Amino acid sequence: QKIGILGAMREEITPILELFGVDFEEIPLGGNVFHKGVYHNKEIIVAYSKIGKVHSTLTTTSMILAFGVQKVLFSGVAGSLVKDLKINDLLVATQLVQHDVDLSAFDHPLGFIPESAIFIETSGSLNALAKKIANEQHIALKEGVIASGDQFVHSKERKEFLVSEFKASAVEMEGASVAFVCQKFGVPCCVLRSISDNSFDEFLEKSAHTSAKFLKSMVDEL
Amino acid sequence: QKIGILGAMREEITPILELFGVDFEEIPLGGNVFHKGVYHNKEIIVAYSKIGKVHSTLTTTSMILAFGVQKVLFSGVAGSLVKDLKINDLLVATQLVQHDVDLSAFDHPLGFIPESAIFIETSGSLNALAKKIANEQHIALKEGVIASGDQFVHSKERKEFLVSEFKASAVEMEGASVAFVCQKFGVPCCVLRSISDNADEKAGMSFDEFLEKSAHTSAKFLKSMVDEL
Repeated sequence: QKIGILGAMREEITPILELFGVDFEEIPLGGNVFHKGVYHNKEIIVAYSKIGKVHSTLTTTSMILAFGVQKVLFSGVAGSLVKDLKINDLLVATQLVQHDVDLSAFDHPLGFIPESAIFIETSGSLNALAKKIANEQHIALKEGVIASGDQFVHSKERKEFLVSEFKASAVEMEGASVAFVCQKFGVPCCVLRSISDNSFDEFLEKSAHTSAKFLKSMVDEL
Repeated sequence: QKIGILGAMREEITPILELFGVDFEEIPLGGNVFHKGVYHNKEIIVAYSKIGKVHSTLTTTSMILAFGVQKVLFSGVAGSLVKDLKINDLLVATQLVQHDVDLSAFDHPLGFIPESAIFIETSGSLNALAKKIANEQHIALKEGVIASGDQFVHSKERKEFLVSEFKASAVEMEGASVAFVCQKFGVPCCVLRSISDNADEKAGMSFDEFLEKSAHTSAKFLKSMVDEL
């Protein structure tokens, strides 16, 4: 019943809270703010992830430990790595990878850490729900691997590495760490991304509002 | 009180559990196992995070939120970036940076993330305690900057960058994230490392050879600190 909602764009949080139309208590924790509301007999906890893998790991672990969320939906933007994945497309992550993990000094494959795995899994059930919602709304939902790392990726060389090494379709900075924490705690997680590059501000205000609606649509089925 | 004691790898906490010599209850949570014991009217919670920034951020958050630790002492091994830090030498990190953070595309300095800072500080009180113990026990203890990132550094070129960009004295993969989480929760943190390698082309070999001894060196020092708390 307890549902966590994370946005990688801080600008999306208010649209989300407003759309749900219930009272949210602001609860400070670990230098972030978590918004707690009750919506149709569910606790809904909403937060901005903050930027990068340490911030987003902290936020997600805090959300799970302090509030006991049982499912997590994570919205945000991503850069495309493939020609067919265009600006404004919606992408659900089937798997994620931390693209900047490198223990090659010990002859490990890139992306791999001992006692872990290169690829991070996401929720089949939630992904199918996102697909159901997109289908109903006649939105094309694309699926693929999302690569995340603490660098903003822009060079052709690095983009080609992401595609060749990890078969990544898109890249951003928080998805993998959030999905990772959820996996460690046995919490179903869905990572959804609007493709923002292949006006930024104009793109964002529109994208943030449609994302809020999409997330609520999912929660209304949960 | 409750004290959290963290390493990144099993080899880094084995000597810790042995040195304390008490019974530990094993408690699973979030993919970690926490070892909970009582040592001279202190509750100690010991775990290894597994390697890297996400692992260590997660485990530190668990120590604080789930186990209520009031201080965190991190013990383990690191690569030296300076000639005065030799294999087995001890360093206490007074500032730490995430050396692999790069938002330069947004015209931010390297290491910087919005709402944060390039350098994170550790506990003045605990660092002072470390320095006093080292002096009293005739142990060399350097104080300096540790750079942390999700790559195990093993190249002269990267070492030079770390020194020139961040004035780092040593490099590893968890310190900055642990110290960051502690700061966000107002929990004193001390990061101690013993040198296992020179972060160069032979770093993997040196690490394999010296992990056990260096891990022990840091662990024994951490124990001496807890004995003073």
